Amino acid sequence: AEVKGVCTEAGMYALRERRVHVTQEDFEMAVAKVMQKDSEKNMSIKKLWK
Amino acid sequence: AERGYSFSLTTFSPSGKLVQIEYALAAVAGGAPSVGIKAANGVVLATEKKQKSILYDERSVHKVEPITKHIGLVYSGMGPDYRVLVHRARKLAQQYYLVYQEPIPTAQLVQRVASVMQEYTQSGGVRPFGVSLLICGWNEGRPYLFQSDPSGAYFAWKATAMGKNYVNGKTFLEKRYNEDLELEDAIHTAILTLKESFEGQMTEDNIEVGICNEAGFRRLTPTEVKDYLAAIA
Amino acid sequence: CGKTMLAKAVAHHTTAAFIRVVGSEFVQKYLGEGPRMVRDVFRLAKENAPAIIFIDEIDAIATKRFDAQTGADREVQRILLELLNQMDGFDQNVNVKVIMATNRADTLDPALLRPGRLDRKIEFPLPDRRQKRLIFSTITSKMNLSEEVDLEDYVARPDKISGADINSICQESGMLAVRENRYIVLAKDFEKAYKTVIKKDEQEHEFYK
Amino acid sequence: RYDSRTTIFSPEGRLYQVEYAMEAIGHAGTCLGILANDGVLLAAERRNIHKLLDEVFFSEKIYKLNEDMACSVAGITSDANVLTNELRLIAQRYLLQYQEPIPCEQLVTALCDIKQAYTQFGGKRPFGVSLLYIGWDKHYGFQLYQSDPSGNYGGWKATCIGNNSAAAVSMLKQDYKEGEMTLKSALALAIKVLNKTMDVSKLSAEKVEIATLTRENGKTVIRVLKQKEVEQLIKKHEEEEAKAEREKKEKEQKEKDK
Amino acid sequence: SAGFDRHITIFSPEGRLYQVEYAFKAINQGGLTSVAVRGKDCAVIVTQKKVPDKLLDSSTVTHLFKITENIGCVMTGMTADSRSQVQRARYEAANWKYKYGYEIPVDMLCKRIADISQVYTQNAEMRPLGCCMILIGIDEEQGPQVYKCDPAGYYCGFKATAAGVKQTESTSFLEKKVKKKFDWTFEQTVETAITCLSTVLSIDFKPSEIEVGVVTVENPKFRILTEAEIDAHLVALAERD
Amino acid sequence: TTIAGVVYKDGIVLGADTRATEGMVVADKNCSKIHFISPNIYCCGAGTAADTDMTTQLISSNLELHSLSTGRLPRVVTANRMLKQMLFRYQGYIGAALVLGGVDVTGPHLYSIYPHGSTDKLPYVTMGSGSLAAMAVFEDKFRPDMEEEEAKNLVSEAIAAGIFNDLGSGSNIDLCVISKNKLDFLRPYTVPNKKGTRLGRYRCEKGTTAVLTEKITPLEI
Amino acid sequence: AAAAVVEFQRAQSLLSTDREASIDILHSIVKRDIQENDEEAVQVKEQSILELGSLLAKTGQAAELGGLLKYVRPFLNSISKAKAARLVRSLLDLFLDMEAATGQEVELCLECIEWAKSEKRTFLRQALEARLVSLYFDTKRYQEALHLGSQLLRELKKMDDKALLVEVQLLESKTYHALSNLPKARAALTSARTTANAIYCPPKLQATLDMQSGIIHAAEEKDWKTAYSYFYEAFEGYDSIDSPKAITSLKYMLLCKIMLNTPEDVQALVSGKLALRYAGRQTEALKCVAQASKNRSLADFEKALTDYRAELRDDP
Ligand SMILES: Nc1ncnc2c1ncn2[C@@H]1O[C@H](COP(=O)(O)OP(=O)(O)O)[C@@H](O)[C@H]1O
Ligand SMILES: [Mg+2]
Repeated sequence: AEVKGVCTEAGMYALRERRVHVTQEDFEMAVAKVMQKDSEKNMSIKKLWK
Repeated sequence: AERGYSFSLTTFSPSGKLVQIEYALAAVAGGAPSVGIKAANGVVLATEKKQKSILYDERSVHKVEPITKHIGLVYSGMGPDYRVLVHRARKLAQQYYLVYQEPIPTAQLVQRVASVMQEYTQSGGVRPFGVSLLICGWNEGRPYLFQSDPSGAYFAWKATAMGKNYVNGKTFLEKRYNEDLELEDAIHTAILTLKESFEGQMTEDNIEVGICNEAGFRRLTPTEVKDYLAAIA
Repeated sequence: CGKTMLAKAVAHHTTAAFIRVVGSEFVQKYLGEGPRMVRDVFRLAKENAPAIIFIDEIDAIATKRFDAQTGADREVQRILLELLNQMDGFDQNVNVKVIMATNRADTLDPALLRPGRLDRKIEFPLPDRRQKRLIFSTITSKMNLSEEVDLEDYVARPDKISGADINSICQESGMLAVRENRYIVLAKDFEKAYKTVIKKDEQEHEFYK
Repeated sequence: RYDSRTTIFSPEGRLYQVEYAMEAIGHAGTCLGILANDGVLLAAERRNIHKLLDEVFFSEKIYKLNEDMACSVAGITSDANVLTNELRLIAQRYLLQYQEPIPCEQLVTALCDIKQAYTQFGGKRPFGVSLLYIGWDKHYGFQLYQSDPSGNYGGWKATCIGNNSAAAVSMLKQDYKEGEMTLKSALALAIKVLNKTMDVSKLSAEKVEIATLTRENGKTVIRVLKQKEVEQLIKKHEEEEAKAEREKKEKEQKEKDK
Repeated sequence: SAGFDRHITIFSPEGRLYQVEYAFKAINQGGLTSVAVRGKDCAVIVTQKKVPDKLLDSSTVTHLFKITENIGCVMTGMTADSRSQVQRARYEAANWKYKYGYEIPVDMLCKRIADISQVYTQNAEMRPLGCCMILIGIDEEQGPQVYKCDPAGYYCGFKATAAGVKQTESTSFLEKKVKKKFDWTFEQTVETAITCLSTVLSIDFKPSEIEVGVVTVENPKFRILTEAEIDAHLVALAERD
Repeated sequence: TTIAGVVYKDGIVLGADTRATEGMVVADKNCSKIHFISPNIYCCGAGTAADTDMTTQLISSNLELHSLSTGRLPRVVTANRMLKQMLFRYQGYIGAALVLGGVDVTGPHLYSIYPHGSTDKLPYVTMGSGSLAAMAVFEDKFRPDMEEEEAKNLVSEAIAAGIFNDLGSGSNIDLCVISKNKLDFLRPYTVPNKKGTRLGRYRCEKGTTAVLTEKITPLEI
Repeated sequence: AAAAVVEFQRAQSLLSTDREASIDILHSIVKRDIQENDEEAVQVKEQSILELGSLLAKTGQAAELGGLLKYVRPFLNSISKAKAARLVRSLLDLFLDMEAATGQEVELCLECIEWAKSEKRTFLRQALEARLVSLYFDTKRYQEALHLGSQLLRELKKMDDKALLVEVQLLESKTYHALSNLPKARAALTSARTTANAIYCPPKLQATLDMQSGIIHAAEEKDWKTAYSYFYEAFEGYDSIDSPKAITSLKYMLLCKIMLNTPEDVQALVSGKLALRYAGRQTEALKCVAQASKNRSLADFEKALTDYRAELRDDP
């Protein structure tokens, strides 16, 4: 599913700039936008365990 | 979810999680904004002192208090718990001073306050202290900034923020923070990180700032804090 | 911060259909009624060619993987599972779209959040200074205002209000102006509404902070 | 439901809260340990090195219980501090009474009896901690044990506790020389297992901590490897794996030629 | 989120102590009401007085106590808990004078009772006593002192405080009054207090069904104003307004 | 061991000698018999050195906790009360006679706390071995409401009398001038007895007594 | 260095009254050599050259720049230029910012870039290249501006000074829009804004990003409400900073209020608390043009356009 979404988001990025070409950097941005790994910022809840 | 195992504090969960301490940390985060910055030659602590009215004499209960003339302490969470921890921190510092004729190193004071919190988070009829402490100190020649959490856990910080919007505070500090940030600029950074969290006008009287440098921890007076706020604005 | 309104706005500039539901409407009582309603909703979406299906509050049903040890958490998880099936399954949708608003966006199931055939992600944060100025402009152009009623000094002031808050400020200011019987609002009206719906989040117990 | 109290026996004879703690240890960091004829070593996974934290404590997971022993902790931080303090107290109590650095087995047995009392008495949850002890004692030389929450301790030539500890121990089984491993080979194997077990495929000094115990000049030495040595080991291993990959590519080229 | 409600030491998942909040609810349950205001050289406390039976003795029924010669208190809450707290404050004041050899500053007395209440909220014993205690005294350096010691652990100092059922309206009125020339005289402060109570109550005060106490920088003793003083202030000041 | 203390126009002036004899042997030449209970309270200890030092430290700790709690400087009534009550709870075995002095919001104060826990507020107090001579000098040359320099000269001449007329008195005369403005700690203000001016050099050259064994250890840097 | 500071203050007084004496005194201070251990003298003389550049700005005396870029470089490798390159930044900026044409123009900037290349100080080489790109845009050699910008950003995606990354990206966006490739200018702007939402944006850079966003939205999307929003953020930032180019932002604000077919608000803005210090023919011109648009009178419209030349004839 992530792979499909990565390709799709690269395609939508291409759709953005009146362009019909997808480039490596566009795929990179697609990866970043798809694989959003939200992480808890509560350092205390995170350090509870040594 | 793990529902049953949340009314006690002497019972683990299938995940292994003690729910009650996490709830306490939620109480902590649901508190006042406070920020801490470890400058190259000092530490700076600040905390919103907003009151619910002009009626409260906003000079009667402080929030950045000393524990010695090299160590100080600010908080986010509840206030009575804070007073208890400050009292016990002073008592531990003085006990250490008697036993060893040397002002308590900040690391050890933090460790012992953490041990106190551990004492209170380990019995069936003791409520974990809901408050998280930032401990500033000057030992040897290196400023120290520690955070003590209700869970009995103590950990160092280059700079942090805690309270209602700790995420925003910490991202702002991440943007604005560099190691060689001398104290006069660390004060501005702390006050700005309080601004980005402080509703209403940051008057000189509704903000408390305490600075810990070689000369010794000192809580800035209203005149000094007003000067700094005017300079920043 | 305005997501129901952008949903309604796409409905305005839409050409197919806008079928709105609230997650409670699936959380209804009686086993299988929630799945029944989700299946009916998506079936209506499909029978309409390009239609759009909006779910207003999904945190009620869209939950994590809790091992339901009762008869009710199991049914809530059943609602979510039926939703997953309908959104993606052996019956791939034909030109149908789906929109969700959650208000938490952290405890949603990894399935429904599958960054693939189930959902994209968008952010709707607290109106910054820019957005807030646009809020004032759009709400207030329609009203009638004086010449000493500058809104630009009701934005520079730090304040964690949102779009709903600013709409409420303007509506309360107009209401107060009419109560004091003028047909032009004034800076005093905006001050009073500002303080009426900025400090409303008070009367809390102070030992918590 | 047979898990609301530590001191409650289940109808199938399992101390649930004890198992609860034992599985909870998995969520902690990752410690592994290797015994070698020349020395002993532990490796630890710094889960959290967020760049606004600091490195005040040279070791956040490995501690020096006395001149002849060290211990790595994994579990709840508060219980970790409590247990390390009790361990130091036991060691120095033994020194006072007997005047010989405590045999590692005796120290472990003492602390694990403390944990047993906790799992058997009144209203006290079992210590949510697992520890790996390394040390030297005049009776059986170098020695490495693992102590769980249930107070049970096992003497392991190599072992691992924490996240993906099962994988770590599987690879230890695969690549451990049962009687011939030296300290440098032990370090290499530890780096390999850490690389394969840590979530990030790339290692660095910002996520690992290595501790080495060796007898030199008749006295023990417990050294926490500095980031320079840590990075040199990480490198050497990564470039060794890269050379293996180049050899594999050469084999593929030979197969294509065939 | 109502399951985290039957013990004073169990947090709610949102970090709230419900049986600490219920102590404040008990304050409101006290039925009566109280207000206090501090001026340039005076401090004045005004308080309800209900005598719903001809046999009740107004000599005994009173919620203005003398903790020590210089420090006085007004109670708002259950009477039994209030009197226990008053006894505790008297004890602590006496012990302070005995050990450290000088009269306890109001700062410390309010702090001390706040800490007793905090101990009770943390260690799951007692049942956090439901009274709100407002202390008045004379401090040599700062001047007059008015402090409030809620039954959760705040000992905050106030320019003008209110406690009880009409706390919100009283606080609003006191803010409005304070925003104009906070430097108030003895009679003006006595007024401000009595007028605040009267307006928040929508009543006019008889000279008896109100208890008023005062301390001053010239009279550092907790003077409980008598019927004569209450009547004089009410009538004369309302007239001359 | 001789200590003395006087109250002057603005504050207090305390003065102690520097000697502590373990028998008839002068163990110390520069002991520190004036101790710091708070920024405006200093205590001159006589009697058993260990107990005076530990008692002063414990009282200073309690008073510093009290100061950090109050925000206002501690006032000498509290120091006197704590000292006396502790020294009475211990029925007298704490051989510490303490001339306590300080300056607080209520002007100066100079208490004398005898070992058993008996206190006597007074303008001038001497208690110790040489209190004999110290109080003789005070009585003979005291006038109420002196100024700084004259009070210092008085409490230095008293201690000098102690030095020169009491075995076990000090070699240096240390002073402490405490007021709302200054906290001078003269350490040492005067040196009545300097040294014997050792005669011709008589060392033993490098190499005078050989050894039996050596275990020179190569400790790292 | 109290005596040196007094000499510097009297040089400042001579700047105020008899500038040539100040120039000579600062030149002598520069000629003075410095020790090899301490740094007070080098601090004094770097401040002296700063105020000498101030004198050059005041009197249009750019004839010294040859010396200030030829004979000061040698010693400069003594105060760890890795952090003192801000001095060279300020010197070059003020140089190219005097009112009169520099004559050398890009020649001296290229000389500075070559000197940095020889020094092997990439940290300052990047700043020099970015300032050269800005110079190319100002002189309108958009093609070479764009070329250098592309090279520099390709380099800066892998190195330090992300603030300079944002600067170079916005320079490229401005050049793109000048070349009239609006989609690519928008792409550059979006990249600049994404990179700016990960670092600290000084008021100057934040307001510049806002102004460029306003220009791009005004040109392309026809969302003049958002264009005005960004223009106003830029105006507020420049007003806070006390920057010369706040009048331009206010002009764009009035222009948005006109093109929205709501010319009644131009007068409200012009007679507005903030927008008084900026009053003048600049704002009165928009006033008149909006009056013409209000009355739908093309005669007055063209009258205003011809009468307010250099206020609405030049800003593209
Ligand atoms: N950008 C905006 N412009 C105008 N009104 C807004 C805006 N954002 C929010 N509002 C106000 O908020 C209300 C809708 O809020 P809504 O989108 O329902 O928030 P939520 O659905 O998250 O509770 C409307 O009444 C509207 O007036
Ligand atoms: Mg809605």
